[PDB]
Amino acid sequence: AELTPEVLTVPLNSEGKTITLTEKQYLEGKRLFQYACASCHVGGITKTNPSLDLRTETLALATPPRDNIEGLVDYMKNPTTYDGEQEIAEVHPSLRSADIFPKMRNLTEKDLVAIAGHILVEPKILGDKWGGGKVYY
Amino acid sequence: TLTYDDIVGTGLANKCPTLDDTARGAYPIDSSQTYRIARLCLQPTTFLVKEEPKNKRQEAEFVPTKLVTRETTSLDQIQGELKVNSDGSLTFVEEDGIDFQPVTVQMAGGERIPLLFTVKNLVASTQPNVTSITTSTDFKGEFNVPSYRTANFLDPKGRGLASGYDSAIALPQAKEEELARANVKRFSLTKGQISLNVAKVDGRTGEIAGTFESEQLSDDDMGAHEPHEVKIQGVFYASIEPA
Amino acid sequence: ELVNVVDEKLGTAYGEKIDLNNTNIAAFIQYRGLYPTLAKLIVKNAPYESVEDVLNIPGLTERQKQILRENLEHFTVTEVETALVEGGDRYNNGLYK
Amino acid sequence: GLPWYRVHTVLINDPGRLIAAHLMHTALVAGWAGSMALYELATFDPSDPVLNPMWRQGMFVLPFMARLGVTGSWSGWSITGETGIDPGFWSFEGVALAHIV
Amino acid sequence: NLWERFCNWVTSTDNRLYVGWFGVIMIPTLLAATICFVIAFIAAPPVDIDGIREPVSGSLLYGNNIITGAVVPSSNAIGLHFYPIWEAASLDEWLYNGGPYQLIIFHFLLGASCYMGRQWELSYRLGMRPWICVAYSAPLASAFAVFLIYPIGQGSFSDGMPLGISGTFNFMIVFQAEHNILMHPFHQLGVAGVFGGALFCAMHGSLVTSSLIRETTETESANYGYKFGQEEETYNIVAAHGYFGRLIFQYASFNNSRSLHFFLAAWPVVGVWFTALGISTMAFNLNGFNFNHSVIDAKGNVINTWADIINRANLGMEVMHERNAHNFPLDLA
Amino acid sequence: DQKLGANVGSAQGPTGLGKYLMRSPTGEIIFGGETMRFWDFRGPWLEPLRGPNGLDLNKIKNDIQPWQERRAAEYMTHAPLGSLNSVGGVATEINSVNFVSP
Amino acid sequence: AIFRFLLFFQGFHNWTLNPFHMMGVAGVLGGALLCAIHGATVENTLFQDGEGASTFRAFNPTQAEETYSMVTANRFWSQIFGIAFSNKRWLHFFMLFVPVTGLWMSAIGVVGLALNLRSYDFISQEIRAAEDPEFETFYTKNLLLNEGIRAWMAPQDQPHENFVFPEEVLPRGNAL
Amino acid sequence: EKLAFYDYIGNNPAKGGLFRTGPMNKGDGIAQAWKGHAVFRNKEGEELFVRRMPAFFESFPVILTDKNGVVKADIPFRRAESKYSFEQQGVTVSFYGGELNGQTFTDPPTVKSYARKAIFGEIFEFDTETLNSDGIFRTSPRGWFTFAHAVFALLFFFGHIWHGARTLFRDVFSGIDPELSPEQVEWGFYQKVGDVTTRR
Ligand code: CLA
Ligand code: CLA
Ligand code: CLA
Ligand code: CLA
Ligand SMILES: CC(C)=CCC/C(C)=C/CC/C(C)=C/CC/C(C)=C\CC/C(C)=C\CC/C(C)=C/CC/C(C)=C/CC/C(C)=C/CC/C(C)=C/CC1=CC(=O)C(C)=C(C)C1=O
Ligand SMILES: CCCCCCCCCCCCCCCC(=O)OC[C@H](CO[C@@H]1O[C@H](CS(=O)(=O)O)[C@@H](O)[C@H](O)[C@H]1O)OC(=O)CCCCCCCCCCCCCCC
Ligand SMILES: CCCCCCCCCCCCCCCC(=O)OC[C@H](COP(=O)(O)OC[C@@H](O)CO)OC(=O)CCCCCCCCCCCCCCC
Ligand SMILES: CC1=C(/C=C/C(C)=C/C=C/C(C)=C/C=C/C=C(C)/C=C/C=C(C)/C=C/C2=C(C)CCCC2(C)C)C(C)(C)CCC1
Ligand code: OEX
Ligand SMILES: [Cl-]
Ligand SMILES: [Cl-]
Repeated sequence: AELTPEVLTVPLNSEGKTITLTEKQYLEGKRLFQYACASCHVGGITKTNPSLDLRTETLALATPPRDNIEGLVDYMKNPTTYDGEQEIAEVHPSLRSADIFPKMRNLTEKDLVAIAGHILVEPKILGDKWGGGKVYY
Repeated sequence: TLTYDDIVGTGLANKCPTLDDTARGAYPIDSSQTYRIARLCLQPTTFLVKEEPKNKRQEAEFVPTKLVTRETTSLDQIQGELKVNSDGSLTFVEEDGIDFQPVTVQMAGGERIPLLFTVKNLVASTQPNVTSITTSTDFKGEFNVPSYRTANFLDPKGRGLASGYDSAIALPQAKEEELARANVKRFSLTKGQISLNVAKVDGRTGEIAGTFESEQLSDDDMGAHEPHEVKIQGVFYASIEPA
Repeated sequence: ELVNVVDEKLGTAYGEKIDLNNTNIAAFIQYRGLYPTLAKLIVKNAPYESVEDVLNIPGLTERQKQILRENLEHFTVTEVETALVEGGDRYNNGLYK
Repeated sequence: GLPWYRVHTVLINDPGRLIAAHLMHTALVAGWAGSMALYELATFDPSDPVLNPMWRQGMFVLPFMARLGVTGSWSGWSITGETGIDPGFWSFEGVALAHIV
Repeated sequence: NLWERFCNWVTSTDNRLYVGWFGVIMIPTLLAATICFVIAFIAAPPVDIDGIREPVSGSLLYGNNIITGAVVPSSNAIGLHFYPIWEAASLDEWLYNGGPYQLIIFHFLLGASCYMGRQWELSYRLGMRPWICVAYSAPLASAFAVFLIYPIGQGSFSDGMPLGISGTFNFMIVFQAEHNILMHPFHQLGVAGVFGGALFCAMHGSLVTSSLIRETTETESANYGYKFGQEEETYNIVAAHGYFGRLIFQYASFNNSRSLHFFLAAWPVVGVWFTALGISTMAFNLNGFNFNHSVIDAKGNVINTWADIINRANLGMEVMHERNAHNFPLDLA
Repeated sequence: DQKLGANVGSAQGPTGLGKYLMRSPTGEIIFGGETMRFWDFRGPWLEPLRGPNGLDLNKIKNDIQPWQERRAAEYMTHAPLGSLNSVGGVATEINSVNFVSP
Repeated sequence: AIFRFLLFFQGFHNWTLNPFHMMGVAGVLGGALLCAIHGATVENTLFQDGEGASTFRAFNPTQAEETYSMVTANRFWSQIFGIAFSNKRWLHFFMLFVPVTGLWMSAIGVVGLALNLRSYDFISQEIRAAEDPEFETFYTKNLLLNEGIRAWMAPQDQPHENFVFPEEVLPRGNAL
Repeated sequence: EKLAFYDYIGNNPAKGGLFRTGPMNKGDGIAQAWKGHAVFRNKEGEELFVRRMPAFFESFPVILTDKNGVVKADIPFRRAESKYSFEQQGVTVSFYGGELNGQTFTDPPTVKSYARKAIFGEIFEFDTETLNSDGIFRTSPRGWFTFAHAVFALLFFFGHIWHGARTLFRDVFSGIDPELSPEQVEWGFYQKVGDVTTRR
């Protein structure tokens, strides 16, 4: 098995348009995920709220859907609850709360796209390990 | 006005607040104004366990016990609605608070009685024609006693109610009829009765204080054995605000 | 005589759908638009005589009522099991990932 | 003097007493075989060879006698499920008696 | 002067067992710890170790044998709080919360430290070189690590090692679950220390026994060829050196008895120092090596190693240990 | 769980102790679970919720600020637990977080 | 892989409970103790046979006299510990005897485990624990730990069995 | 019934214990009759097969798969998020042959108890009262014989080493020669080790 462009092909929007990430983009997304998110999102789970996770099905059932690149980038800019009824930027890292979350200060749009691409590609690589918790370790 | 650093380690945090000795007033109650218990504290001072005689008919009196779980027994921060009924009786319905404490008391002979000292979902009313809370007001009421262990508790062999094994796995071929009492955990919700006797009133600040006696059952170990009847005696304090 | 009530509840419709009176709130994650606001309202206002009484929760908006109508077929109502709802297990039943 | 773990070294240059010690050991082993067979015969239940065979009953020396051809008892039963079998002298009891003698 | 006579008696080398000033502290503390241990191991009521009102019975009278019996560590509700008898309202409360464990371990640790000091003291009174106490510092450091330092780092004496055989095994298994001690280099150095200590003990014993000079006949024990206090060496050091130098090669063999016995002292003592330090450093949660999901294929699939199998075993222990005591996802202490 | 509508004062854990709030042996209202051993902890993010009798239910219900929630989440996910090769978390954690506390 | 072997024997065989392994542990730890204590005792009862402050040069291999004082060592350990060796030959045979006997006992236990003849459980404790849900010992807790080891380790440790344990059948405690 | 009795893990000699003494019957009772073959079906009528217990496992979960190996039912440990419970899947058990021939059970406690028996292979009725059986497996005389003779063979390896050593080293049994030459054990003097005639 290799990191083929079919593996690195992920939804871009909710309409159905797709994008293909480069391996450098995927590796930079993994590095930035480990830098800014993995302390609470290691393995695709959420440490401080285990009932939600970063599985593609869970992101797809979110409001608005977060199973594409644009939805995940929008979440990184303006995070909300799962039903999209309240904004949670004061307790979740974001660009709009980069003053209280300093690790989000130097994140560019390309960094956000790479992080979103890593989040979307990791289940396709790891199977049930992504978001599975310690059962699948 | 004692800070936390004046209180920690001393045991005063388990004590209910006391009213002054020169305070035996009356707190007036308008039948239109709604009232609340902003703070109900219950500090138990004595646990009595009903003995189980061998014969079917005997005295069956309560015996004293020794507390072994230290100063972890008081219920505090209990809030509720104090409504006035059409008969003039005052009904207290609790909503939330630290309304339960697990307590283990040791009977003579070394046997330990665990119990969930609680006033969970207490509804307590007075006699009719109470227009002012005096030192003769009594609150008689009932509460729910849930199971001492909740449904996720695992016994030493890994059996439980909502989780765990359903059989004795270390005896894979033993007969299961004799072990059905230990294999099948049961959740019990019993009823308790409590009487709160008002002894001191502060008509200015709305505070009342007095003594309580409650009756409930002890832990049954998820239905493994029969519970013991426990009477709890102590003092109480209640802050009555106009809502 | 001695029966495990949780397994008996799994035998009912509690084991197939979301019971409005018994199920832990995290199960409301598995449908769109229920968690956490509508789920909090549903768990707060339980018990329910029937499923469609979830539309009569006080303070519901038109959007939330439409969301509940779209998930009406995913709900059941059974008798309130004491072991499932005591100890605050409808908000935290001790199960995480 | 001799340590305890060397007491039997007095037999090393005494062939007659070494033969006597070997004879005593052989007598002990044969007596064990006879008495073990007698104990097993006292405890064995031969009624159901299908679901209660000898290996379910902790029988240790009975299968060896059965292996070389001793299958019957003077009490009339056999391990193979037959009854009133007439096993002659060489039953389990006869083998045990021969070992004791 | 009564004080001069008492000082002469305390420091006297003519006593059958030397006391000394370290022994003046050591005898009452170790007597108290021993008496309380025997009484608690036979007759203590069950102890709520995890602080969750789930008492664990460890005494013989409450249904234990020698293997399963233990003095159960004090309650998790107590934590690191000092819990003497007079802090409890009654003896029943003190026994319920595991007070005997704190009494025994505090008296034992003080008495064993004074045992080390007493070893120095007697070596000084006899004109000996003083470093036997340094060798004894390795098991003493181990006892301090499992009874004091690990509770301090974890924040509760409930996480100290129970005073029993099966309680010790429980301590080992939960420790591997939480810290992966097998993958810690200090524990590996400790295993090298104890395996090498057993190896070099068997080696030195067999090499000295092999080269014993013939002093007795074939009937008697060879041990009667040595007389206590004799001046000559009872074995041929050169013959043992020749054997062991032909067994491997000449320069892997000690021809110096003093260097050999220093090596015999030094190898297990340094190894046990390192494993005691491993227990203490894991008490501050600096755990053994974590190689979970270290080997990754070209696509990104996890290729398991033996470390992943160890991780599966550790996960089983982790999710089953103290099965009712955890309310939250992370076992932070 | 309080944001989800739970009553944290009356919530009962598996053993019958309070899931979130219990009493220390001297009566103080403290956090439940295994962290009952750590009830002597004092920190600037926790002291605004402490009253004379320990943790106060009303200030828990009404006076928890977003900076305190941020601080609690950050300190929970940077616990001083890690491996010798600097893998953050418990010994059973996978290799993604490079953290050992100073 | 050897660490996996250790954890396998704990989870499946309860090898710590085995008395033959206990004798092996006693032999190995006693051998390490004897090694350390004999080396330290010899090094600290040395005779002064030179003027160097480092004493290793004060030994010549062809010398006839003992390099350390057996009498002083005997008196030291008689007053510290109560008992002491007085026979050097018996001391060194004992140093041979302890770890060798321990290793042989552990080998016997491993033969028993080859036939799955384990010291897994005490039957009296298990009958009591089955009938009494309040009876807990450290041994019963160890049995629960063994159940966890087996269930969580077996699908990957024994891939030929094709174990598919769903998440709901895995024994877990609360939370965690 | 004999053939079915062989297909039962209580007759496996690798299932006993070192100090679980006595006959195999004292383990699990005296076998009385075969209950017959248990066939498990879910509520859609598909046959389910109980995963048998290997000899390594003192305890084993109950897992029911179809013919293609896909897990279809189980007895869950945690029941809050159970999906494959016997109650959810409508698992029933029927018996063919034996005592329970033609009998079908639908009550989930009964079906679960029969599945817990079915992990041991064939299901049998036992008399646990005659010998006061504890319900804990014991090994056969095959296992006890193999254990005793493997242990004895190991100890006799030590005996062979000891007596061969005493045979070949009889002249030095009480000690080595007091006047052993220091130029007989040093390197360089002889050419062949321990041979005086090859001295340089
Ligand atoms: C007339 C002599 C005689 C006879 C016919 C029997 C007959 C019997 N004995 Mg017995 N026995 C005897 C004497 C005898 N015994 C003596 C003297 C002793 C005391 C030592 C015993 C001790 C004894 C015990 C302890 C037991 C029996 C048992 C038995 C029964 C099964 C035998 C079996 O499986 O053997 C198996 C025999 C062998 C496998 C022989 C092994 C031979 C080895 C391989 C020889 C190797 C060395 C050889 C010299 C190598 C060179 C060979 C060369 C040809 C190249 C059987 C009824 C068993 C029984 O059922 O008890 C009730 C049992 O447990 N016997
Ligand atoms: C206090 C802790 C402790 C101690 C002291 C021991 C002690 C022991 N355990 Mg043990 N154990 C423990 C805890 C402990 N255990 C726990 C908690 C568990 C989990 C249940 C186990 C599980 C366990 C298992 C599973 C086994 C042991 C075994 C043993 C024995 C090992 C003997 C040995 O040296 O084998 C080492 C190996 C040998 C001596 C064989 C010869 C090796 C040759 C000579 C090496 C040649 C090297 C050569 C020069 C090449 C080198 C190359 C180089 C590059 C490496 C010993 C008695 C083993 C046993 O009982 O054996 C019978 C065993 O199988 N233990
Ligand atoms: C080769 C030897 C051997 C074998 C394989 C068997 C096999 C059997 N016997 Mg048997 N038996 C034998 C010899 C043997 N026997 C002898 C010599 C006698 C006379 C004493 C008996 C007397 C006897 C009776 C009376 C009974 C049996 C029974 C049984 C059955 C049950 C086994 C059991 O409970 O074991 C249990 C085994 C153990 C608990 C193992 C003992 C472990 C020891 C104690 C280890 C010692 C360690 C040591 C002290 C370490 C020292 C260290 C030091 C050197 C440093 C089984 C078929 C029973 C049965 O079912 O019969 C119907 C029964 O009632 N046997
Ligand atoms: C055919 C087997 C056989 C025979 C004839 C001998 C014969 C002898 N051995 Mg030997 N040995 C054997 C097997 C055998 N051994 C095995 C298998 C081992 C390994 C364990 C040894 C290990 C051994 C050592 C280490 C030594 C001897 C010594 C001796 C000599 C003196 C024995 C003595 O006085 O003991 C007297 C014994 C006692 C008074 C009590 C022993 C009780 C034991 C420990 C426990 C109970 C055993 C039990 C009754 C046996 C049951 C039967 C069993 C075989 C199944 C003698 C020539 C000694 C020697 O060479 O002297 C110069 C010596 O030092 N043997
Ligand atoms: C009822 C109640 C209260 C119960 C108490 C609770 C409790 C749990 C107790 C039970 C304990 C128990 C079950 C123990 C089990 C032990 C166990 C596993 C069994 C033993 C195993 C065994 C039979 C075989 C293993 C192999 C073997 C032979 C081991 C022996 C180990 C052993 C004794 C080693 C020696 C240890 C030791 C301290 C030696 C000191 C030697 C010494 C005095 C040296 C001094 C010295 C050194 C010199 O260098 C010189 C020169 C001189 C001159 C000199 O003097
Ligand atoms: C449960 C609560 C109740 C507990 C009860 C405890 C009460 C203790 C009462 C003690 C009464 C005296 C008995 C001891 C006598 C004795 O030992 O004789 C030996 C000599 C006798 O006195 C020596 O001998 C001479 C006296 S005589 O002439 O021989 O009478 C004298 O000349 C010499 O100076 C003197 O040193 O004593 C000595 O050698 C010096 C004192 C050493 C005694 C220390 C005690 C051991 C402590 C070990 C701690 C751990 C133990 C754990 C168990 C393994
Ligand atoms: C602080 C006060 C110190 C005193 C504390 C108590 C110390 C007791 C030490 C043991 C005394 C009994 C020794 C008998 C044997 C005896 O008297 O031995 C005395 C013996 C003397 O040896 P010799 O060289 O004089 O022997 C001559 C030879 O020819 C032998 O034949 O010493 C040894 O062999 C030492 C090695 C044995 C190791 C024994 C120590 C074992 C520790 C205890 C184990 C307990 C397990 C169960 C506990 C419940
Ligand atoms: C403890 C045990 C053991 C051991 C055991 C043994 C070693 C035993 C032995 C046993 C034996 C060793 C037995 C024997 C017996 C014998 C007998 C019982 C005999 C008898 C005889 C008789 C009775 C005879 C008689 C007579 C005479 C004298 C002459 C004429 C003829 C007649 C016949 C009359 C072992 C280690 C294995 C294991 C564990 C347990
Ligand atoms: O106490 Mn004894 O072990 Ca140290 O981790 Mn947390 O706490 Mn409990 O769990 Mn895991
Ligand atoms: Cl545990
Ligand atoms: Cl917790």
